[PDB]
Amino acid sequence: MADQLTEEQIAEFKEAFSLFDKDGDGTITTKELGTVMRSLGQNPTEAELQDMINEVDADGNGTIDFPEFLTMMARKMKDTDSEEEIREAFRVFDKDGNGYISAAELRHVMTNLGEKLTDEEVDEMIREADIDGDGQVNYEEFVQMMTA
Amino acid sequence: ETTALVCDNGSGLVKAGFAGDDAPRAVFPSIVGRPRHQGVMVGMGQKDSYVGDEAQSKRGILTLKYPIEHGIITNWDDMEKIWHHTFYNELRVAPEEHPTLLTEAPLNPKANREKMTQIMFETFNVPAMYVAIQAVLSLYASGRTTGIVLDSGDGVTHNVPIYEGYALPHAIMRLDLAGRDLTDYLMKILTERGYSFVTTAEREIVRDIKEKLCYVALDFENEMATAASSSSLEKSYELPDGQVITIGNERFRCPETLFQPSFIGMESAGIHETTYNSIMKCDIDIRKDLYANNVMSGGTTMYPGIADRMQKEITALAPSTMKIKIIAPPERKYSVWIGGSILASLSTFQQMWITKQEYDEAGPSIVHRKC
Amino acid sequence: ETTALVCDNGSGLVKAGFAGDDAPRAVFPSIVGRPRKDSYVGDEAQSKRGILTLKYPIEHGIITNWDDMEKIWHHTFYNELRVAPEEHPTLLTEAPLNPKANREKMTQIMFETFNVPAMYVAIQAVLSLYASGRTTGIVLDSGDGVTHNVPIYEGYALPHAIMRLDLAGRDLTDYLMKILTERGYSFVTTAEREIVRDIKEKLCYVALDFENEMATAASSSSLEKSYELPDGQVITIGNERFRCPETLFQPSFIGMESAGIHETTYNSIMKCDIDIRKDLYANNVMSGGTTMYPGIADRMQKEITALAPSTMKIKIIAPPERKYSVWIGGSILASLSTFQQMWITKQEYDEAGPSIVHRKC
Amino acid sequence: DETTALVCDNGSGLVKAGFAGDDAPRAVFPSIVGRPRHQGVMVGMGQKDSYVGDEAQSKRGILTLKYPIEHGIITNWDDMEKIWHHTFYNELRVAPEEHPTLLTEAPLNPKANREKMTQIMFETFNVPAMYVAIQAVLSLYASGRTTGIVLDSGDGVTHNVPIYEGYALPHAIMRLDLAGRDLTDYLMKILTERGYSFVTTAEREIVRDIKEKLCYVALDFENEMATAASSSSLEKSYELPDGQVITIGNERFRCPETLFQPSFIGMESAGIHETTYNSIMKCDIDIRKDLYANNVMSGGTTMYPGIADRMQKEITALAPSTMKIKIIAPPERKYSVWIGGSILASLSTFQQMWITKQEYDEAGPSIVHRKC
Amino acid sequence: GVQDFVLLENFTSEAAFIENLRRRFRENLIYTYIGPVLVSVNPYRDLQIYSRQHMERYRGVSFYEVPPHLFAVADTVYRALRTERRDQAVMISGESGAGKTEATKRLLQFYAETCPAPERGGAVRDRLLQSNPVLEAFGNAKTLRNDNSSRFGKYMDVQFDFKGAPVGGHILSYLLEKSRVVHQNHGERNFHVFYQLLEGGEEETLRRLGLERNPQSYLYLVKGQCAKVSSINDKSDWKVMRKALSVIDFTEDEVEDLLSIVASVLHLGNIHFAADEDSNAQVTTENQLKYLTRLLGVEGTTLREALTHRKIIAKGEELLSPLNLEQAAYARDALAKAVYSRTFTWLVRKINRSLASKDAESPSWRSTTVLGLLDIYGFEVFQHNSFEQFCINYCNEKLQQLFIELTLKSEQEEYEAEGIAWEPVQYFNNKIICDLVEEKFKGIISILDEECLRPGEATDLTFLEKLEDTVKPHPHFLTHKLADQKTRKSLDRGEFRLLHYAGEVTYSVTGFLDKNNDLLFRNLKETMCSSMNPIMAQCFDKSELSDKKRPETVATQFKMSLLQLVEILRSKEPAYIRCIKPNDAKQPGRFDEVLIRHQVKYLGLMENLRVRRAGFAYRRKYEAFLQRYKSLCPETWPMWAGRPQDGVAVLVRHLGYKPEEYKMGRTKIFIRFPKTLFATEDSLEVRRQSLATKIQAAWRGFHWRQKFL
Ligand SMILES: Nc1ncnc2c1ncn2[C@@H]1O[C@H](COP(=O)(O)OP(=O)(O)O)[C@@H](O)[C@H]1O
Ligand SMILES: Nc1ncnc2c1ncn2[C@@H]1O[C@H](COP(=O)(O)OP(=O)(O)O)[C@@H](O)[C@H]1O
Ligand SMILES: Nc1ncnc2c1ncn2[C@@H]1O[C@H](COP(=O)(O)OP(=O)(O)O)[C@@H](O)[C@H]1O
Ligand SMILES: [Mg+2]
Ligand SMILES: [Mg+2]
Ligand SMILES: [Mg+2]
Repeated sequence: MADQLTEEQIAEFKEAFSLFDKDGDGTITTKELGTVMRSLGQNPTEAELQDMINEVDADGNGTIDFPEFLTMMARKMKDTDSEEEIREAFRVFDKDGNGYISAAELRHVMTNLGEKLTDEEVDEMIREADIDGDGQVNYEEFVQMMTA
Repeated sequence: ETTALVCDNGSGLVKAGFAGDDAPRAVFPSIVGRPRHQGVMVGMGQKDSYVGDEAQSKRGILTLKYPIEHGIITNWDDMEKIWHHTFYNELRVAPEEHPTLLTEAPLNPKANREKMTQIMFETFNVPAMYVAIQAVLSLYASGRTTGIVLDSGDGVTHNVPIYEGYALPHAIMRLDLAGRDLTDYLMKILTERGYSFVTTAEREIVRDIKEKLCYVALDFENEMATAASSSSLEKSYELPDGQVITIGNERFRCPETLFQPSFIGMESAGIHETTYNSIMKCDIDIRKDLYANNVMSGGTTMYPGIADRMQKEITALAPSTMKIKIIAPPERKYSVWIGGSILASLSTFQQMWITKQEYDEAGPSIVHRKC
Repeated sequence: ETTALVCDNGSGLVKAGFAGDDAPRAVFPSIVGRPRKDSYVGDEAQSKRGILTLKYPIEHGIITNWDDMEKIWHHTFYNELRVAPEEHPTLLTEAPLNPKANREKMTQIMFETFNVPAMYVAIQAVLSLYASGRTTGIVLDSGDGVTHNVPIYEGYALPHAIMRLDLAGRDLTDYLMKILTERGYSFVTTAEREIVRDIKEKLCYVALDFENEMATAASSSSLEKSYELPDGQVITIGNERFRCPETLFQPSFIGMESAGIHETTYNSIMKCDIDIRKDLYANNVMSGGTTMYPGIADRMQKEITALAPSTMKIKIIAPPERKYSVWIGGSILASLSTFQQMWITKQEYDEAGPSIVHRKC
Repeated sequence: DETTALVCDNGSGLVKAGFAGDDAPRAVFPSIVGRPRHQGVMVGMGQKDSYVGDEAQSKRGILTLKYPIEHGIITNWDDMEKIWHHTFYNELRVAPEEHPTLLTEAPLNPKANREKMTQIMFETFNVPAMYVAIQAVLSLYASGRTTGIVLDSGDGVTHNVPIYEGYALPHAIMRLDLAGRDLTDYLMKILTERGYSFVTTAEREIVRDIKEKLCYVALDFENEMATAASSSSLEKSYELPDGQVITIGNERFRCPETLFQPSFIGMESAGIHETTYNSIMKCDIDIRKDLYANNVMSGGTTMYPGIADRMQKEITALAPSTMKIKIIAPPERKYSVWIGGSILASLSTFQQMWITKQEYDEAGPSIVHRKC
Repeated sequence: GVQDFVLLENFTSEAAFIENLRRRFRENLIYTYIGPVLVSVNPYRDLQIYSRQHMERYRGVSFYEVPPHLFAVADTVYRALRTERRDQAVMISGESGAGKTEATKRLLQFYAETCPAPERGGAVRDRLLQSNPVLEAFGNAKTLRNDNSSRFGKYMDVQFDFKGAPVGGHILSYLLEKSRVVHQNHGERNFHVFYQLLEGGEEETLRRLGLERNPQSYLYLVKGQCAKVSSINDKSDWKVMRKALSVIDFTEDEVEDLLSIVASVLHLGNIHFAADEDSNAQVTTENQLKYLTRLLGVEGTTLREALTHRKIIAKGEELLSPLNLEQAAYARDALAKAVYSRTFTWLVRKINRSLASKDAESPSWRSTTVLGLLDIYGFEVFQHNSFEQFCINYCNEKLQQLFIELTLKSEQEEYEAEGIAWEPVQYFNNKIICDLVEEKFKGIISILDEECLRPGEATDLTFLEKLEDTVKPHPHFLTHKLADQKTRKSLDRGEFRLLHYAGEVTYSVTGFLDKNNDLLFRNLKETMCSSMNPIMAQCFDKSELSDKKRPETVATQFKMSLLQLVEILRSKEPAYIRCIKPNDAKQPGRFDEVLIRHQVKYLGLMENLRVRRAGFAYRRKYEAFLQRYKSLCPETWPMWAGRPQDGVAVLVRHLGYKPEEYKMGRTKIFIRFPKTLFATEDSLEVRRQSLATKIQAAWRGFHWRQKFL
């Protein structure tokens, strides 16, 4: 409806999907749809992935096929979040508006709010969000890094 | 705090306090004083009027007035100042808390009780009040159920015979001669030595001379002959400016007016005859006991020798077998007070007070049914 | 600013200042002098008096020359106090039993010549009680022109008991000019009258017993004193020192019929009610410059002790500042918060005309 | 005259003296002794120690003038003997040793004042017989009335004596120590308001003449004040002895108003209208009506124009509306005490009332209190 | 609980104000605002809130952004002194023991540690604070309410240059309660120095002065009957006080001159007058004068005369007029009050000249600006109130008048500047009750000034009778005479009641005339400016004898000096700190609501809240409001392409605000009910879930490509 995938883009998505398909059955695990999408650098939420899986886990077998993966890819590609939007989302958590947030307050907003980061995801984030060792993140440079 | 107030609204002295006291807490002249002269010092705190001891202290700049004359209240706007001063300045009470016992003479105008009653309930908001008769209260102070009371105030002399707690209201006698008439006559007779007293302030100086120097002669014509023939009866008095008065027969001429009212030009019989005529107007079976119980009260009975002359004169009027006694207690100036503190403490008399409920039901005519 | 002005328009000296002050700023003789400028006022008139005729526009507390009195009020405001009177309410003073036209013409000149915003005229002896701290007492005020007695009790004047005597410091100065001719000294001109006033102010006193000081002065020179005249000639004076002030106690030396100041005081006390007199005897207040003689409070006490009953205590309040109690009392009165409702304002003068002083003062 | 009584109204202001049975006093003069203030300088004249009455008024510029009577009381007895000697020797020209003498007095006087009049008449003047009549009782003999209330006012006393059918009611007798000399002293005070200063005892006699000529009683005092504030129609003028003209206005009714308003001279007393009404209200049953209709006025301070119309108004305002208030104020009322004293001293039934010198020898000066 | 009281939903409720104080204080949040004002409740603890990490947190951000702290006011007032360059005041207010001295020390610690010349700033702090025992000894006293209440207004500048470096300071003292020197109420002592000298003094020190250590030996120490109390150690306090004089560069001979003034004040109160036969006063006792001629350094024949004569000067003649016993007692007491308040003015000058700039501070020097702390006594209600409470409570009335005027003016001028129609607030008008005290010929002070001046036997009850007659129909005045029968039970004879902003206060009139008289005649001043004592020769000066006015009464001098403190405070930019003592036991954690209710009322915090709230709870520039809240309205997110005002205008439709809940000004949005603001920040709290969700999804879409492939 709103946008349509090109045959070359479908082939690039099939090439990336092939690493998770591996044996050639043409299908990925229901816990693994987010992994194959994030391998292409997409930003799906866990609530979006639950709303996706609810329409394709219709008869079990723990898995989803390439046609329904490509359909759910074409659903997410309509209105993806921007560099300016993720930079402004940190700017709303910034208490002073000066461009810096503390590692302790980042750990708070990543784990007291919904869709929580795991301790693996937080400590490896903080390890490079602490850019020059003062315990604060320059979130504008961190978004210029994270959007690569 | 709900103790009964008692006011003896005498003609010349307010005497006021609480029931169950032995003596009045407030005793002050029943006068209002208004400035006679031009107020010249600015910021002085001068007043439209002064009351009681304030007026008696400032006399030389004031016209003094008594709102009561002959035991009748003649100036209600000033009598309200005296009652307001009694409660608010002298006793330091709210009258709205205390049932108030008032006094008056017998044979008074009915409008005097009604207007006392109205002022107490509509101006002073008392919870209850009563109007007792002065000479009846004077038997309570004596501890007697029987006797004839001579009460002599500043305005009125009255005789009330009582037998076993029953007054004989037809035998009550009233004589509108008392201590103010004796003061106005002492002002007349003092001009014979050339001492002129004429202002309402000088009337208080002549009152103080009358109180300190006068006495009642046991035989007036013998004391007149004693004064005509010696200086032995003469006494000096020093006036407020240090001038020294001396008086002689004027010391017993003034009090003798009670025994001879013709010195004022009055036709009436003297206080001895008025007592005997009041006894003789009673029933024969009660007279023996009345003669043995002549109770004298009020400040005009305070003269030296008056209980001796009054006994002598009644003994000559009454039968030679009768046992005439005169009760002249040292406190007799306060027997109407002491009687009012007794007849306000009594438990059997707490039903007698006119309540504001009964005054609201009946209007001011309630005193004629209750008192 | 705009605080009240206070003037004691005395017969002999103007005392002028502001209601806030301890004492008057301007004190000068109430004189206009003219040659023999077209005229000189006050201290300039005394400074030049050898070439002038000196006239006093007040005689016996009554203003007798109104064109000269405007010169004195103009000199008071614009030369001596240095004010515009249009900015200041003005308290003036007067003797008790003056002509009514004297107040009305004071009042008109304040509102029409000086454009004063409000004014009041107060009785001099009434003001003298405020400086004395008292609301009861009889005041003997005595200045250059008038001696007056005002009895007051509990802050009420007894106006029937007010006594006036047209004998004070100028009549004594003119009597000293007369009795000094007996020793051979002739003082005649209006400038020589001011020299004789300066002698009266320095040499005279009141004898405690006149016949005994007369016997003293007749038997020794121990009472004789000396005065250097302005050209360096020397007066000697003796008997004349207490002969002159005796005229307050024996007015017959002027040829007057009146009772002395001691009798005139007692006659006021005895016109008051019996109850008032004891407190008046304990509060005889003396004020004005002719009460300044050495020995006059002792003589007044002796003489009123002899007239009064022997049980009465006579006290005579003769303060060191006697000469200024009228002005000091005017400063107090014009400072009272209660008095500010009692001024005559130009709005009331514009309705009532000059007649307003008899309603207000 | 050979054997007649003498009648001598020794008032505070004037001696009025004559024989009984005459219509009017033969000698009327000021009750004054005058003594010189100054020293005499031509040692070439008969100059007296003192001058009396009309001698003293002619001399008064050089004299100090003193009245021996003040408020009806003889305050100086040497000056009163000089006045009685003048009255007999100079004025009447009689030996008082040959004539019984009727004297007069205010009521409520000091008893010593009658005793010293008595002692001086019998010891000094050797009078054969003497009496002291009350002054307001005399003005009824002059009126031809047994009943009336009498207002008498002289130089020193105003008094109010009610008499019914020949009986005086002595408890109802009112006395007011306010009359002609008080009104003169208040006119001297009032005159200061225009700058006319009168202070000597001779100037008191100049102001006494101003009061006698120019003053009157206001019928409504506030309407006269309003009339004097708004016009010169009430102003009159007076040439003084040295040719200076006084002009005077409301001062000429403010002086007499002190009779109706004693507070003007600082007194607490009720006015002469209230004092008259209060003296009637001290009286008996039938007698109040007859006092209102016989309200007699006497003595010199009742001589102001309009004072009977003012008195009739003020007493009509106090008394009931059915009473006939009627004021008796004859033209001769200035002499009514002397005229009535002439009648008393002439009556056949009065001739036993005199104190004879035999009765004064039996009992001393205190005889007056039994006889008078 | 809510940080700024203008966000309180029921802002008209005293109980909802006190409940939010209790809720915050239970939570250890000891600070709150009321607009720009700070409220502080004493923690009775060394809370770590004053440490360096909080100074660097609060330096650079205003009262309208960072949560309540003393250092938010401190920063706000300092950056005003850098930015506007108008001079500043902070007023510290509330009860003694409410933390005013701790607030003063921590404001001076912030202005030492956070400013560009910390050695000179730390020196001016130490010279301000090491002067405390001296100022407290000469200027605090025991009252019925506290053992160490300040009885003067104490002003303390730090003086800054164009560079924002402290060059110096100042001390100024206002409105010292000098009636205390000569009279005390029951249960109160005089100023602390006297009892400290008598109990702490050395043998030669006491022996050279009046030497009897028992304080009941002196009349001016014992009128309050309170000399010994176990809570105060006068001996120990004097050993700290005497060392503060040494440390503040009083040379030993200046301290001996100063002790000689303190002992002179003790001796003056022991002078007894007898009457002459003329009722004029004569000094009976030579034994006080034997010392006063040494300790004041004046000739005894001259002092005998000055204590017993008033001098007039007219036409150049000078006239000694004698005093009656009442005037000679008032003249002895006027000299003691004057000599003591002047040696205190001299102490403050001698301290203040040690704080002055060492560099020339004079043209062509660039600029200088002062930041002040004012600490003046709070409102004062006791078991019995009297002339000094009347003056203190008049002072606080007049400061509440200034404060509510400036608050109301500040809200009106904001609504006018932003183009909002001023919705009318009706508030207690302090003008009416100041006019009752001070109006020139009809206020209480003028009626009292008349009663000390007017002739005759004037009395405290005569002064009350004149208030009853002249104030009469006024709505904020009452007495037992003017009272109805119901209120007449509560209010006695010889007392008047004023309705103040802090409620009704009842003053007993006894001693109003004795305490208001200040008869320092020119004769006493002329005697004292002739003194051999080096302190007194600086305190009384020959130029003061040029004044021809009568002596002004204490209430007149207090009115005039308070009007001068008010015109000083209108000239400066004021900030306000208002201090609450949470219990009378000096106890941590305990919130004594009954005592806090009195303080919240005495401080006038409800009238402040009312006048500050006015039409709308909250307002903010659209530039800041839109950046906070645009995430709720996708058409404005992440950036709005239009004007901020129009971005807010669409956002408040998206949030669903009703047309009566908000208004739009020139640059500020106004929000009427804090319901709307809280429902918006709560909508933002549930929207932070989406913002974290977006960051977590963006992180997982990056982090997966870091740990794999
Ligand atoms: N010692 C006394 N001797 C004679 N009369 C006295 C004496 N003491 C008081 N009085 C007179 O008694 C009168 C007051 O008596 P009181 O019974 O109190 O009168 P009232 O009840 O009418 O007020 C006054 O006229 C007073 O002068
Ligand atoms: N020391 C003195 N001794 C005697 N007379 C004095 C003395 N000082 C002033 N006077 C006299 O006092 C009179 C002035 O008194 P004052 O009160 O100033 O009068 P006024 O108010 O009328 O101007 C003058 O006659 C003057 O000579
Ligand atoms: N025509 C008059 N108008 C007013 N007063 C008058 C008149 N004639 C006389 N008098 C005054 O009345 C008094 C004289 O009254 P009189 O009865 O003769 O006095 P007294 O009885 O004392 O001798 C004097 O004060 C006098 O001045
Ligand atoms: Mg009685
Ligand atoms: Mg003068
Ligand atoms: Mg006559």
